[PDB]
Amino acid sequence: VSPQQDFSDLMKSWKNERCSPELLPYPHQLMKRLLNRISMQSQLENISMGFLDMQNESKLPLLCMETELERLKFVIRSYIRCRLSKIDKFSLYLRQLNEDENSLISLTDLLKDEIKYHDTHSLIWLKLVNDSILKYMPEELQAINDTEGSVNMIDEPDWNKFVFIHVNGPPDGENEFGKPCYTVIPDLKEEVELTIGSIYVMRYEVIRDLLRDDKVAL
Amino acid sequence: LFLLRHSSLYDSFYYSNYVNAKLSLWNENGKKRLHKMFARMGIPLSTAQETWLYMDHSIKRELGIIFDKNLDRYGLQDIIRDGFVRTLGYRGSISASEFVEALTALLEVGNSAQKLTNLRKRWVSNFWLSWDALDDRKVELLNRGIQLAQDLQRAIFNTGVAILEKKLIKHLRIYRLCVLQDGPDLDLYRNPLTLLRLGNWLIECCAESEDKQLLPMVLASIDENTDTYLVAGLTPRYPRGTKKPILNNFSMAFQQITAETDAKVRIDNFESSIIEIRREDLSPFLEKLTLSGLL
Amino acid sequence: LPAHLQQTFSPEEIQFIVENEPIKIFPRITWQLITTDDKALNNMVAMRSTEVVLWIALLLKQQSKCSIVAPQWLTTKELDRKIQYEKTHPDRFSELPWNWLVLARILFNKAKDDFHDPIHELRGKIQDLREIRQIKVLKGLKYLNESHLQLDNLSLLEINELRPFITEIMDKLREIHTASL
Amino acid sequence: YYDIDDVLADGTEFPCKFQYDIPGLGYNPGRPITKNTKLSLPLWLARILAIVGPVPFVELLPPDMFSTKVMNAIKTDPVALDLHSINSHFFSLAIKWIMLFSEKELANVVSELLLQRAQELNHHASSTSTFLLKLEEMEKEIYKKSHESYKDTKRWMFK
Amino acid sequence: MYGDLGNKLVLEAKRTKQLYARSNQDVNLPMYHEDIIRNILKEVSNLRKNTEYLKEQQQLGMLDDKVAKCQYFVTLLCMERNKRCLLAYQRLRTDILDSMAWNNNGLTNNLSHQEQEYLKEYCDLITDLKSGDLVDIDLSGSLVPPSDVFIDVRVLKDAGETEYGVFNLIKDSQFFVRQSDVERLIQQGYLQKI
Amino acid sequence: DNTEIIKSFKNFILEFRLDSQFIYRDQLRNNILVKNYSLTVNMEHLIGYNEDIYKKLSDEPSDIIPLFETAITQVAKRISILSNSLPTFQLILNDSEHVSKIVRLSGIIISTSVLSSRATYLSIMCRNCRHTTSITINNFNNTVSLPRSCLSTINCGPDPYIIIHESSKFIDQQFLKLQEIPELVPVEMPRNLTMTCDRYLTNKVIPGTRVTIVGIYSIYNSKGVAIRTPYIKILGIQSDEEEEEEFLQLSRNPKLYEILTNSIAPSIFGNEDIKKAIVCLLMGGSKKILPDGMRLRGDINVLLLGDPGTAKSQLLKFVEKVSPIAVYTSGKGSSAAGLASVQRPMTREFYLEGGAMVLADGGVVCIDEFDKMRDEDRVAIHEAMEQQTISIAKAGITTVLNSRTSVLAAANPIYGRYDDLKSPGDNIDFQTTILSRFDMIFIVKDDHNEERDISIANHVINIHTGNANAQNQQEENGSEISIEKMKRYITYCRLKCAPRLSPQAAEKLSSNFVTIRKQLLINELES
Amino acid sequence: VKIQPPLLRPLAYRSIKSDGLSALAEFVGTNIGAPATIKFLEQFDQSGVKEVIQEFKVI
Ligand SMILES: Nc1ncnc2c1ncn2[C@@H]1O[C@H](COP(=O)(O)OP(=O)(O)OP(O)(O)=S)[C@@H](O)[C@H]1O
Repeated sequence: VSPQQDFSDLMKSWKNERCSPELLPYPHQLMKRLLNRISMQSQLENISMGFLDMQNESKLPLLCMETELERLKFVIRSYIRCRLSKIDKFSLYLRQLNEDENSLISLTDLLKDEIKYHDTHSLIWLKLVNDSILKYMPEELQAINDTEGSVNMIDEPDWNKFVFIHVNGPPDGENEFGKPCYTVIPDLKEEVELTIGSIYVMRYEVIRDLLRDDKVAL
Repeated sequence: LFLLRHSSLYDSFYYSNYVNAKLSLWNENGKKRLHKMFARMGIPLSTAQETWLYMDHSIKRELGIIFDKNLDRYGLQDIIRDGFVRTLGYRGSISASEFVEALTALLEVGNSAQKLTNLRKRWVSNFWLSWDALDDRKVELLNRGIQLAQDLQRAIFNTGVAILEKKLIKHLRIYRLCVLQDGPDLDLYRNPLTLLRLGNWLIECCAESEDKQLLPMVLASIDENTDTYLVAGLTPRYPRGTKKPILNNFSMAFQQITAETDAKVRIDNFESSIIEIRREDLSPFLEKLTLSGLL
Repeated sequence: LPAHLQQTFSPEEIQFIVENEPIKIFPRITWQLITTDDKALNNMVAMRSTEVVLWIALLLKQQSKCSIVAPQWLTTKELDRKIQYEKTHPDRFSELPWNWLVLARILFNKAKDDFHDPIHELRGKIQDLREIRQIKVLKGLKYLNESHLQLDNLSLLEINELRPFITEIMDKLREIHTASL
Repeated sequence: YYDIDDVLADGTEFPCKFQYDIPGLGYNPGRPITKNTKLSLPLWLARILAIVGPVPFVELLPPDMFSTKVMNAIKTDPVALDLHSINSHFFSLAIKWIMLFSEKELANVVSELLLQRAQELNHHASSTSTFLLKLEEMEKEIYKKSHESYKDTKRWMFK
Repeated sequence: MYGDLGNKLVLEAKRTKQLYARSNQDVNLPMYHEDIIRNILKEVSNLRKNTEYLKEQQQLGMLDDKVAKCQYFVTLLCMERNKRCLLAYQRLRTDILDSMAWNNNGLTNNLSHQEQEYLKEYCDLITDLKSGDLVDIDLSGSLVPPSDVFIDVRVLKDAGETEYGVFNLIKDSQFFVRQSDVERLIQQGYLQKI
Repeated sequence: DNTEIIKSFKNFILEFRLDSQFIYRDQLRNNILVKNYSLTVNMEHLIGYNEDIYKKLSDEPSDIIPLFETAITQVAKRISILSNSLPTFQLILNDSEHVSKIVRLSGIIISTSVLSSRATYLSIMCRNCRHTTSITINNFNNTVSLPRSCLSTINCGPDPYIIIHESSKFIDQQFLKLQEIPELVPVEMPRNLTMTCDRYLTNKVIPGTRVTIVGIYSIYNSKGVAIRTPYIKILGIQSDEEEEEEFLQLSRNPKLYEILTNSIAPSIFGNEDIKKAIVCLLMGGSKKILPDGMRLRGDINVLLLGDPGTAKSQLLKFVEKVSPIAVYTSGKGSSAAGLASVQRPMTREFYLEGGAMVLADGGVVCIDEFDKMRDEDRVAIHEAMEQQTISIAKAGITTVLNSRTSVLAAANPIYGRYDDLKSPGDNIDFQTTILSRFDMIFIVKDDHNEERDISIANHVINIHTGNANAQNQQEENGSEISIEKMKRYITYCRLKCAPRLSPQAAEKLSSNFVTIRKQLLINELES
Repeated sequence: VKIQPPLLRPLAYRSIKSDGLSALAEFVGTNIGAPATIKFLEQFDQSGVKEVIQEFKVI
């Protein structure tokens, strides 16, 4: 809840966001409180407007404050626009994932602006593909989804792809078995394993649990 | 001497304004006299044509002693000066004078009434290229202007010889008067500064002095826009022999003649010395200039 | 949709990341930014060491209100022992501050005046050690196969630019291999 | 799929003869063509043509591009071999063919070839002559990305 | 020779990528070839008309032979192929416009009307999201991180001219100003040096 | 001493630093990974570096070449570790007063030689005691030779050393020969010299270019009056991505056809159909490599038969100046220009020298005086433009060679303008099959138009005097900035595009050839 | 048409209710200057402000 750590986690989650190939839980519990706090300080400009009134000095933190405001605002702009982009590419499969019962639905936890842009964009998109090519819509071809073969609208839940990762985790003072460091896992091959000081690139799937656990940096 | 570091000592004198009238470079008589100066210097003609960078070290170190031992014959004894030289290290030193000439050259090249104003707009457009040119690190653009300065000085001295053959000067007692009504490469003459230095190049040439009574020169040119004929004032240059507070004359005379009927006259030029006038009306303007002469 | 990189971070973006680094300074003065994380502090005594984030120091240096202390780790003799350790370690990429590249680029822009003769001295050293590090990356890079990649110690900048290559290749290897089953 | 390479990959014609009689030649006015007629056919159609039966509809004759002369030739000196004339889509194509046929040996072969190609392609990447022209599509795209990465990096050093 | 029109169009798309590569991004898509699309439609229409014809005749003279089902299975794939080409084509065709909708908004005529319809609804939709944040975003621009804080910009054919104060835009006059107002004027191309 | 110079240049590459950037170490770090095995140094930057170094290079070049080769290879070994077989590099830089000195110059290439080879590193052997040493060499232009002692003592004497050929190393050698410039001082016969090339400079320029060569004017002795032939060793030959950006910009403007017809002959007013056909000649059509046993032809042909005074001569000269490779010939009778060469003589060997169509394979051939020409080797020209296949079945050789040329004609009918007042044929006395084997036939007429006459008058006076047409600089600011620009553009244009016609346009030509053949039926059968 | 209302608001500010200022910002929003928007806005009871801000054939 500390602004220092909030900002730390802000840049943290931004990096995590941009590195991750596919969607992550929406942090409204945090995103909201920050969007409000920034609007508070943002309005808080008032001392600058009241400063012209004293005329019938040190503006350094003033513009520094303003600077960091817009600066952090940049960070969040990239963050949100990036999420939007990812959704645009994953839109068919994410809605199909919404159709399925298990595990976690799209909704708001994992995903408000997003869902609106998602459904609306997909809507007009369907109007754009529909009015153009599907008119001219053969009976079997009427469906826009996996037939199967080959395939479509199933892409791209690939967790197997390699990506850079960095071992970092909360210290006991658990899974640290020694001698140097933690932890122990491919399906067809064994553990390598890991050390907190060096990045080991491997399959994004095996480390997914750790990203949910926040046990490995990206 | 001009364009010292980036050009041949030969071309340096060849295009030298100071050396010009004293040696009468336009005429053939002083040509051999110039080679005679090199014969005193013991320098091969081919050695003079090489770039300053590749000339031998001996020729470098001995240059000033040779100058001291030769140039005095032609009365050039007062030349050597202790002027400052910048050290930017690795790309080589340049005297402030040369960089000045190159930057001003960059100002003049390297770029009904709507066309003239459009061209005026283009002159202001060339200013920012110069303001940008003031930095040390941006050398790429600077070398272009450095070389174009040579292209100008070439055209200056060329047209100069052309003027020397026809002798269009009216050696009057009141003031000398001239006009260039036609000639090749008149586009370069649009800039007042072209004619400023051009006039200066003439003023020292026609009168060294060359006693007596230094006199002002008149100059003008026009191509289109209905006889614009920019006429800029010009003043004599003494060869070190401000002896008197003379300064200028023309501002009062321009006020007297512009106070008359002043038909088609345009004082649009920011500098008081230059004015646009119709040739039809320039002739009486001259008549009124001769008399009543304010000087 | 910026599209760039999109996988890599832009160099200027990683510069934006390194902005977060705290550093010691020597202010000319002898505040209470409400924004986010500084929270500190009372007016500092002149020529006294105080830790502050990088970009604010850049500001104060632009107004020349602070005297930046040079980082103690950056000393030519230390880079000499690093290069020594490098000639004897064909595999290990040992010590790097990890952000040092961009630092040195920035410190030589302005902070250059405080250091004692860095000119034509450490600049060569950092370059020399840089390139020998790059090639040692290449020597370990020829060994590349799934599933392990030795990431050991490197400055984040070079890791970022080399990212598209290895990242896009290894996927092909894994795919063809596992797929063959 | 939506990747340009997919339709591009399935576009190449493969000479695989069918096991049965085929009325309605899609390529002539027989009308039915007798069984075992070898004809080049696009990977997309021919890929699953024999998948349906349980006897397959197509013999799936071995590719000429995958000839032992080709495969050992590539096993010899990868740096000089020119993939651009023969296919030119090779890794992205061979993976599809090898999925259909499911052989483990040549996969293990081609992978090393790709590794050395990578080595070499990254060596030209730092900043030719004629080799730079023969590279397959995927490696070309990666080369563009790598080039801008380093150009911009050194440019990022100064201005 | 058969799915050939698809090859030409997919190829044109492929070239259009490289046409857009550096480029500078001046990308003005040449045209929508609907004539070739018509040819696709004529071939599919003929194909499925014969297909439905044999599908009806299957109860009388074909007698549902096993080999007869193959041609249906063939044309179905071919249909998907055609579809696939147009889908991907349009998806990229759409994508590039979408990019052009983002970058310069900001803050043609030759292309097919359906695109402009989608475009106008897309831009209206993105303005709806701009209305939602109220953050502020300003999400379509401000791509480069700021520093530090002031910059010197020169006018690009703008005179002109206002936000917070009227600065009296004057042609060919360079200033020294903070990034803020510059960000708005650069969207109109009115400023040149950065 | 010896190593101090090596230390000075290692202290040059490693310890030079201009404002925020070091340049030469980056040059070498780029070149090794590229597999260059070479290095380029701007001598003007070297003069910019120090003063004593340059005069030292100025005094003895033959002695200071190896310190560069050593400084090249010692830095190259650190990056070589960073990169087995690695030789020493070669640096490439760019009369009584000229013996063996650093002089740059310029000329034209007369004739090259065949890639030859000297040796670089070599080991010898004593054939009796089995004593082996090894010597590496660089300056192959006399100084040292093989000794005549077993050297184990330091009697097998005299020279027992046998060159081990299985464990030697070699480089390549070129040996050009250069010819003086045809514009200045031939007030004579052309003179020539002898060149000699080193490692990476080999096989670089096909002869005909106008080039500059930096060199060393040294002296050798081979074939009591001290007659020695002099020569110039070649160091740094220089020849004749962003441009692609402006190329694509120039490709799509719909006014390109006209702006190119504002680029060919600014000195010549009128004759716009000719002025247009030159545009199409400098580009070259398609090239078909069919299953058919032959391939077809791409370049085109230009004729200018007509009345004298037209200055079609000036036009054909400027055609030669625009294309990168082309042969201009003025008539059948020269002072010195030939056309399959037959050379019979030293060593009593027959060898093939050259000619003219051989230089212009894939270029432009200009033939003036089409009717002033003999029938002595005309047959080679009657075939070179149609099947591209020159056969030789003489005493020396029996080959079939290639000739990808394009011929440009400029004739004169008999009696000038009266040839069109009689029957419209009556021009070539032999037959019309040569013209049928050409492409374009133009007839230049001469009709009085007083306004056209005054315009052609004052247009040409303005060309001579007062540089009125010569305004071109603002035109450069607005159209066709250079001729050399047009040349670089044609080089880029020929090998990149792969043109072919379009299927919807083919039926138009099929319906048009019918109309032309019908046109000939109308003028022929009724007449 | 593209505009930024946060930039627009302090200009409009030179008390005024948010509803009136926002309403006029929205309505005047279609009209745009280069900008000239300042010239039209300066030209402008609540009723008077509201009215002031507002400012089948044959071929
Ligand atoms: N516009 C022009 N028209 C014609 N001649 C010109 C023109 N400008 C300059 N000339 C000169 O006038 C000469 C006229 O002769 P040409 O035009 O060469 O006649 P010709 O028809 O070539 O006779 P040839 O060379 O034996 S076919 C040229 O060679 C030039 O020297």
